[PDB]
Amino acid sequence: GSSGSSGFKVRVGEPGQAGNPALVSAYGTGLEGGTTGIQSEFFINTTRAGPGTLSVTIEGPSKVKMDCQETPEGYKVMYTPMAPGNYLISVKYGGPNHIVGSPFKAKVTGQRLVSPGSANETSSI
Repeated sequence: GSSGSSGFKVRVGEPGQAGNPALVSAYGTGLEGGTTGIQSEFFINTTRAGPGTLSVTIEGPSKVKMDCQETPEGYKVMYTPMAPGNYLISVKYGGPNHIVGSPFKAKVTGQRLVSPGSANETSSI
């Protein structure tokens, strides 16, 4: 009996790492939809791109408390909407060039929440 051999000899013809905004990926449960009253979060794949700087902006008819934490995988973003409507999430990296998939157009449903408030402060003027 006998057999043959098979290997692979190739040289690195690439720089390896290079400012690539496209490589940047985003996924989670917040992008799935807009849940008024629930806190959603999504991970930002920045391992292939690099430790480079990043930016995250959210628009809409009703502002939202945006949060950002330092993670070993990239950057975590948590936002909880209070009012329904059309929201937009921009993701920039390296420069003004946006990443693949963006902008993100998520639709938020479920009438606003109910809570005792709407109190006007004194000396409004």
